[PDB]
Amino acid sequence: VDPEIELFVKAGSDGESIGNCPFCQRLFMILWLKGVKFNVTTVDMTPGTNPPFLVYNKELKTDFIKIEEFLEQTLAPPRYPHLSPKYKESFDVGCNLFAKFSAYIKNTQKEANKNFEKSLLKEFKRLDDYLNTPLLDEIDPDSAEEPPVSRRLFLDGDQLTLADCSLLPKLNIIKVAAKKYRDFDIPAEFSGVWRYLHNAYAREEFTHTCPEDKEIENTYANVAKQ
Ligand SMILES: N[C@@H](CCC(=O)N[C@@H](CS)C(=O)NCC(=O)O)C(=O)O
Ligand SMILES: N[C@H](CCC(=O)N[C@@H](CS)C(=O)NCC(=O)O)C(=O)O
Repeated sequence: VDPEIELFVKAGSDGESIGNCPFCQRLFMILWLKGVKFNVTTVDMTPGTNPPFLVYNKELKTDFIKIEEFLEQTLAPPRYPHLSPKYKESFDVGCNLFAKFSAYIKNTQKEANKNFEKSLLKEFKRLDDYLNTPLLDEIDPDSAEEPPVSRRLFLDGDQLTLADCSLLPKLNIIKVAAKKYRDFDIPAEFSGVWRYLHNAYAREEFTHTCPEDKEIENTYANVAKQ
């Protein structure tokens, strides 16, 4: 016995596939991690406004910040898990990452590239520090002292949370778009960032909600060319 849920997300270039839409992917991830039954319909953007929107027991919801808080609240225990993070810093971290990428990827002045890359890099470093630094709840299993490097799987702990549902779609877009148009690789030295990405891309709830890389590339084909 579940509620009736259809999530409407943005379609990709063929009008049917999953398109590039990080807020759509965020809600898709939330619903999957809740364990609730739901259908996903893609909307060809070539009623409401832009996706995502959601129909929940026959009622249309279009304010998508409000969709997130409604799902988290509504779909509650005992039946479904709360997905909110233990620590707020799990949200706060990376809150500026996408904006720094957005400036960098649309910069058309080759001479400013180094400065824009440095600004993106400063945010990656901040995320990396959050991910390598043990959370307050972490106890090394061999020594019972606080680990010298965090080994938790995700932002907030060993389970995917709302924080991950928000950030991972943004990280995928950055990874794909920046590589294609600026030949940028997330530095290998950001060992926490990569621990997190390898763990996340190991999860079907993340990888199978990603659009094909080409969709993301198509998004930036006209803004990211210098
Ligand atoms: N800010 C520069 C010149 C290159 C540049 O455009 N940098 C950036 C990216 S961090 C910027 O905010 N541009 C200011 C502008 O709009 O001209 C420098 O350090 O010499
Ligand atoms: N409308 C579908 C998108 C739906 C979709 O791709 N859902 C997949 C992700 S690839 C899924 O794993 N859904 C399982 C679930 O609802 O739990 C399409 O043909 O592109």
